[PDB]
Amino acid sequence: GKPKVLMALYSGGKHAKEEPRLLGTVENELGIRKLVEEHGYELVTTADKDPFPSSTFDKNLPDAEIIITTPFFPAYVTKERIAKAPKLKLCVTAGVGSDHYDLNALNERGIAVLEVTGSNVQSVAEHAIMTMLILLRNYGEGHAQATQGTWDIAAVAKDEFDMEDKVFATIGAGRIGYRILERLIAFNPKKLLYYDYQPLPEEAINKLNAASKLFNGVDNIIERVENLEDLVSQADVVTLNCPLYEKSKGMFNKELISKMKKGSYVINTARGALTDPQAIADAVNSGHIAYGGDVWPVQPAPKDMPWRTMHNPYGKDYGNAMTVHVSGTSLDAQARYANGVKQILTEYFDKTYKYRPQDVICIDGHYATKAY
Ligand SMILES: NC(=O)C1=CN([C@@H]2O[C@H](COP(=O)(O)OP(=O)(O)OC[C@H]3O[C@@H](n4cnc5c(N)ncnc54)[C@H](O)[C@@H]3O)[C@@H](O)[C@H]2O)C=CC1
Repeated sequence: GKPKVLMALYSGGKHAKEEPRLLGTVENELGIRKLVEEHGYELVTTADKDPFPSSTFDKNLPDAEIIITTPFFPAYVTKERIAKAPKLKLCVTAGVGSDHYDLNALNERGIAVLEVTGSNVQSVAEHAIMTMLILLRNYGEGHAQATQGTWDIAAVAKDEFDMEDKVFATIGAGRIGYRILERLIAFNPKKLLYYDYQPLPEEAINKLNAASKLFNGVDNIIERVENLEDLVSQADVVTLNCPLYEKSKGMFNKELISKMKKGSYVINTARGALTDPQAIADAVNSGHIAYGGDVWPVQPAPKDMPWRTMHNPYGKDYGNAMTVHVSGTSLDAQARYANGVKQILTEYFDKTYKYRPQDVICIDGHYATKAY
């Protein structure tokens, strides 16, 4: 009877009653209901996004003009689902990361795909650093020892290392990847390596070196490596900070992992499909690497997903730092991307269409950025 805004968020349950700041939940609807109903649209919000095609999300596709998803609990907007939404015009991401859309299928229909770029770049950077510290310093066994009542110092320390004088390398030096490099300077790394299809800005290189000089009296800390297999070969820690597209899917396979040093570390706070998931679990279970991160290949992750029971040979709490996808949905980030979805909808409803250039991933049938 009215044009539909179709929104898929994660459930809040009792959590939403104890925290009004849980804006990114079904119960609170990002606080866009007043704006949506002010423009005569219907707002439908569900956490029921799986399975295809019997979910509430599927059953509201026919009349969906706007679809809002969130990457931490993403309704996968596939070719099949696009074909059932004949009046779809706009897809908004409550957050950053639009891998859960079939962007080429949306381009063939001339669909606009909008993110809130930057709303969690610092939130993810913190999560990557946190994961680096947790793995290198063996917080897993150190925290375990405290919880299970023991005091086996040697069991913790034997796999406990300092961040200092380690080689850190990022695959991707974008907004997030560079912010990790910044937060690594004061930890005094041996070297900071990076890999990107483009150079780091002139002026970004000097900023990092300026902090290395200031904090640690070391110049030339940042350095570009051109061969991916070289970059991982020299690194103690590698961070994935690139988006998921066809050429990057599966890039972290058995061949690349095994070209890293034993006892190295892999951090992936970007997208889970950047790895070969079984190759990661195998290398963790064999002790070749430690792995941590918050992004998974399919979200929600199956309960028998190998990453949930990954652990180095030393024990269950070694080399494992998985969390569910939460880094970009911190309470502070939720306020940012809730407001960014509101800005995007206001521009669309008022037919002004003067979206922030960074927010646009796809528009008028062309990928309007190199952010894939
Ligand atoms: N875990 C979370 O909560 C979130 C995760 N992400 C994910 O991480 C990605 C990082 O994006 P941002 O840094 O925010 O934006 P961005 O605009 O800087 O995009 C990432 C950058 O990485 C580089 N890059 C792209 N493809 C690459 C490849 N195949 N290999 C190496 N480098 C490559 C490019 O410089 C690109 O601009 C997002 O696209 C998203 O998939 C980002 C936001 C939230």
